[PDB]
Amino acid sequence: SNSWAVAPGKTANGNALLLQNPHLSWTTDYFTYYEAHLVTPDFEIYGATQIGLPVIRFAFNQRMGITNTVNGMVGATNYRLTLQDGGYLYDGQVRPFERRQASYRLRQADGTTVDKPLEIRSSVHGPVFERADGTAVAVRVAGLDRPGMLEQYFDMITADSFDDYEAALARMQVPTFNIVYADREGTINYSFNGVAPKRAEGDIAFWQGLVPGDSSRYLWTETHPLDDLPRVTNPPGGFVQNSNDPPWTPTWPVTYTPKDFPSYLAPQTPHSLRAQQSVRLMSENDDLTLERFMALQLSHRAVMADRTLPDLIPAALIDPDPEVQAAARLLAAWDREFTSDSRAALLFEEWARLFAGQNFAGQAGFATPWSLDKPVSTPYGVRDPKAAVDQLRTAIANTKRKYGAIDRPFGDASRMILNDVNVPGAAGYGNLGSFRVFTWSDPDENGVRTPVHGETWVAMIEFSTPVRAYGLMSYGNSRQPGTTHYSDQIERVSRADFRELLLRREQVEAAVQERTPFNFKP
Amino acid sequence: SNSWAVAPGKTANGNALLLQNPHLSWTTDYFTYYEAHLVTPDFEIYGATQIGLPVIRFAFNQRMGITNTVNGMVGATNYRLTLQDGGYLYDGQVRPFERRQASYRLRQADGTTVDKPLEIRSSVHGPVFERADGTAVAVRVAGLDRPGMLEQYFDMITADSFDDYEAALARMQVPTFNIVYADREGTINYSFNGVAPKRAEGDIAFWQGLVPGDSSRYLWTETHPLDDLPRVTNPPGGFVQNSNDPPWTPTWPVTYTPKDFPSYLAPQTPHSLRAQQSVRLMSENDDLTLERFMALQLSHRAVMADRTLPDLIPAALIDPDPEVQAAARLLAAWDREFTSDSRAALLFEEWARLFAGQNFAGQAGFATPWSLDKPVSTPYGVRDPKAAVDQLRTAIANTKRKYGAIDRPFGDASRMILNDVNVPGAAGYGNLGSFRVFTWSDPDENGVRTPVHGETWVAMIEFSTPVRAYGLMSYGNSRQPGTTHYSDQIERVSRADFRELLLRREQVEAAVQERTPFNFKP
Amino acid sequence: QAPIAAYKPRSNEILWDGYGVPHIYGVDAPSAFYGYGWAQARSHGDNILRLYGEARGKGAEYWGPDYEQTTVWLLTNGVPERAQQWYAQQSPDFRANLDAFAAGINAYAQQNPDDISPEVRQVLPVSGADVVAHAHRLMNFLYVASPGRTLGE
Amino acid sequence: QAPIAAYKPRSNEILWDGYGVPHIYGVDAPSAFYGYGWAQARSHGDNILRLYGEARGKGAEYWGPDYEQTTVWLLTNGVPERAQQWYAQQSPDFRANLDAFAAGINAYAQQNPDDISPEVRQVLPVSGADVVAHAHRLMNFLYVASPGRTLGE
Repeated sequence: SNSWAVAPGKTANGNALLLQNPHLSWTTDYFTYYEAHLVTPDFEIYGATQIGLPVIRFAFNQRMGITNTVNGMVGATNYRLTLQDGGYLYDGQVRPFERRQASYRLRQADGTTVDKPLEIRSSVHGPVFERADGTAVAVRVAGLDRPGMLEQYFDMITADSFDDYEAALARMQVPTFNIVYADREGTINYSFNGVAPKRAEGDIAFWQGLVPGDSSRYLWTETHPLDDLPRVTNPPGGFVQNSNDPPWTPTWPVTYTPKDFPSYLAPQTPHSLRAQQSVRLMSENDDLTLERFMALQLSHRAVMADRTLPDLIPAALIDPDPEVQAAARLLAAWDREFTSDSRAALLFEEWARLFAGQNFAGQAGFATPWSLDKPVSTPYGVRDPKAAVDQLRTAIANTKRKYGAIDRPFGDASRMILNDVNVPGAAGYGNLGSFRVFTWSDPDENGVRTPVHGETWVAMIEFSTPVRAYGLMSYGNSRQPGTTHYSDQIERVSRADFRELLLRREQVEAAVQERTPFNFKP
Repeated sequence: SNSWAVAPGKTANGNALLLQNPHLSWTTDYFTYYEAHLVTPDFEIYGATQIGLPVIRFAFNQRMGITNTVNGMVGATNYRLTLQDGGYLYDGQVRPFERRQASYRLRQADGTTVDKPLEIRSSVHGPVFERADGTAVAVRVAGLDRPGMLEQYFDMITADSFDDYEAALARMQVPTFNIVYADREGTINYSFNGVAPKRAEGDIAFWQGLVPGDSSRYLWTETHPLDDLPRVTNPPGGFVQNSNDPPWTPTWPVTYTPKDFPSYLAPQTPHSLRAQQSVRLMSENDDLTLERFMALQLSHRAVMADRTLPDLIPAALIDPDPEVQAAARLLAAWDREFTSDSRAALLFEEWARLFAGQNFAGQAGFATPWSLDKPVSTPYGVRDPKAAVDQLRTAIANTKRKYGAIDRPFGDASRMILNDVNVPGAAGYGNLGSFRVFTWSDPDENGVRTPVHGETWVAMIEFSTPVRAYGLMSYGNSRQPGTTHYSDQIERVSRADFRELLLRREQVEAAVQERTPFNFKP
Repeated sequence: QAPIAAYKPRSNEILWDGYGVPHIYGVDAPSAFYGYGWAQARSHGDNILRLYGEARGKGAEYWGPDYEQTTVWLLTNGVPERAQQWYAQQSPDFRANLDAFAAGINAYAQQNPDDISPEVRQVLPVSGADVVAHAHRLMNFLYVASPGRTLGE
Repeated sequence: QAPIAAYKPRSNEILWDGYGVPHIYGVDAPSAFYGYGWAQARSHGDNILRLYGEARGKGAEYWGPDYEQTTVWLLTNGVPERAQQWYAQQSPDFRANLDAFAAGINAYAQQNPDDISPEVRQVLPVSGADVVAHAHRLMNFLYVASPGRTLGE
């Protein structure tokens, strides 16, 4: 997921800009986004949210708007228990479990049901689960006493001012997520949100693994208030951003450092190349317009290529194998963009899979490691050119195996297929540097791959008067059997042709296709 | 100076390609090149050479061609003498000087002359000169017994085969220069030529400074035969090159290393960015055509920008000064090419002058130093971003002082002015990575600069049948008072519009403007 | 300077545009939530019903083995029951919006029975508690505490 | 496969093209060198004469102070005299080409006296030795051993 909020001083017309850009699975049902518009005498909300949810999480109206990205707030702890004498060890003493006999029905293939007993055990930490290896684990989840999650979002996206928004945010009823805000007044804000328990010791890595469940020393009971979490409002850089990277470079120049917060709040791992691009795209440009802003969202640069090819190409050229030499010249002539006609892109991905791992997150191959001091220009270089060339040799074999050639057009293999619509793809993996994301699946018998995750709901808003917004939803607004609104937007996505989002009554009336009057019995 | 020779296997049509590209002062009289064509019943030669010279050094005809670049062959030694008792100390004994009373006339401002006595002293090393500080220096020059310099070049450029050429080269009558050869048979050769004395000890740095003149241990008397010097013939890489860089990467992959030759033959200093580009342009391209070859000669990339901007820009953006921020955005939007319309080029040069010195050869500022293992991708990075930003601040002041703005078009300040012709410039300093070179002077009161050295004679030949050649001479073919052939080519240079070099009688007859029949009294 | 005049609905209606995007106009908040539920049921009815069924801790009962793990995860973590408490703790005004939303989903299903997939009909009728349960499952037991991380799978 | 037929000149002539590039055709080598000298004299006469004057070790004598250092450098290194030896050691056939070249320069100057700058006329006539001297100065005492490197300037 990506998120940008630009202050007026950084734009040409003086209006704030906001980008809603969540990346999620294209097939998981509970992750499916739905676009809607709600108008009432007292409020108006437009945006996307997961099906089944009564409130819009990615919302905006004539005055404000917000967006979310995943921050992975560690709000739950898994404790390894020490079982003994029918209970568990705690501070040198055997404590008893709290047991409860429950039961549930299980449907059989024939349609009938059977009753299955279920014993529910709990330690002082929480519910106990047994793993395959026999390890007894107790799960402690934070905020089980915060029932106002839905109402807090409602009050946030419906706020009349930044102050009311902040007051709502301060209730701490939404357990996770990075949240970015922007309004027509010109205020932009970034918040590392969530319900984080206060801990006496240990860094984030310690609290993410199995914590000893035999000591009251690790049993937290308090949580941090909004004031303790990383937040940025109207920074001097004139912009705010988050691409799932730790909250250490939400803007540029930064306004705080990792040492200003408990070391268990967020990791201090290297920022992905997509996150690095995000910072560069915003900090390097000025006098932004909505048009220019949208063009930037589409960037699909193979940043890893810029950090590796300089060293890889020369080394591959000395290899006697004419095919490796040919592959090197193919990569050398490439503009390093994930366009549809690219003939070197696929081969580069395959080399990258070996150089940096299947998820492209590996750091071991680089000559210069990542450093928070050069957050947008490291890591860099190839540590072992010779070894990198062996990997390229293998990559050539893997590319032919998967796609049938080392120079097949990127958009010929990468496709977006919904129902009867089949369009060429562009852009790719975020970890390779692509800002616009399409996480392509493994190819089929014929080397054809499709998005499994990536761009879903995409919207860019300019808080002018009246507001101006454009958007697109990859997989349509309906998934019911036989709907005509499942594959009717994938073509536009393919051409980066955004729809104007209609908020004004006259625009809506001019585009109406169906009218459903309704009577609600209060 | 640049030089390329491409074997048939690396071209589209199967013919060798050759580039004559000497870089020399545009004002020094004895460095002035002259283009001519000589035809006789027994031979034909076409090309450029320094005025006053009876043989063409940059020559080619229907069968072969050669070109030269400076290798700085250390063929002379300066010895520091120890004067004592009317002689000099040598192996613990006072040796007498060989004296000679000479005299010469000196013309006065009024036109008359006065007689000045001149005593000529010589030690066993050679002629003795006294420096300002009083240091007595003796100069020993190699090859003072090689009178066939002119005839060797004549026999080389007139050779009927590579074997005859090699036999001529083997006489060792030409004291210096890197020499590149190519013929229609498909042979290409690179030779680190010159007359180098055999030394018992010391590396090149030792022999370039003042050598002790009080010991017979340092008095050489022998010189190396052609066999001992670095040479490359028909390498597997299919190409040969030299851009004044040490002879360690004349081709790719290389065919030898520094340890294979006496350490006093050539330096092992880092290759300039222009030399690195030279290797990349040749090794990275295949199926070359004369047209493609010529387009490559024109490359004017700011390679240093590719190695520094990634680190410099982010750091400059955190500086509070809005002008530094503006300068950083200007450099970030630049395509890093020295084109006429570039608005960031001048500012980049000024920063580079501080970062890498006035001659742009400095290495101290880089994060990753040059390495022969990564000869075309190092040095790289900015070691001290903070310090680099201070230098940028100063560069901004220097840019305004010299040019009146931080974003003045490159071609508006950089001009090529010959007589009444004034055309916009392009390309620049070789040490910044520009392959095509124009060493711009310091600007005048109005920020106008012109070439002081750089592209002079430029020719690219394809050894097809008949041969095809194109060329250009920056400062024309005549410098006599009132000639019409001094500024009549600078416009074409400005547009990179090469003249076809006319070798065939029918082409010559079709372009004749003047005919000078002559009778030579044998 | 102030924003443009907001529209003031005089009747409840849903205006769908060419892309199946609903523009819901309600004379009050409850009516707006009712329309929203109706719209969601029409666009994603089957999956919403399936999700609500799971949030009740009845995934295994309704659809079998493939839904058993989640059922154990949700029951052991007491999700269905806590959703009842949370529902009971909603502010009077907001609870009314949650009920209207649920009523919208039931209404759509009731008026267009053949549009709802057979295997998911057994979930009807849904309620405001089902809505709270699903939100609780998604936030706390998917985004924050996922079963894979605990079960070690 | 062999190269295209080479042209066989039947008379001595210089054909100049639009850019002042001379195409010299000689019935033999000496004639070609003679034309080359004539062409060079026409195109760069003044500077060639000045350079040859310096190679003789007479730069200071002909033009004064600004040419004195080079004069001392060349005389001390015995350049003029060694050029005599080298000239005397040329092969008979090549020496003839050197003489013809020099003769070409003198011829041009003789036929077009007003084209040669006054201050440089005193250098005429030039000879084959002057040619050898200049080449020797350029190669050995400029490219290989420059005065700045020795004098420490």
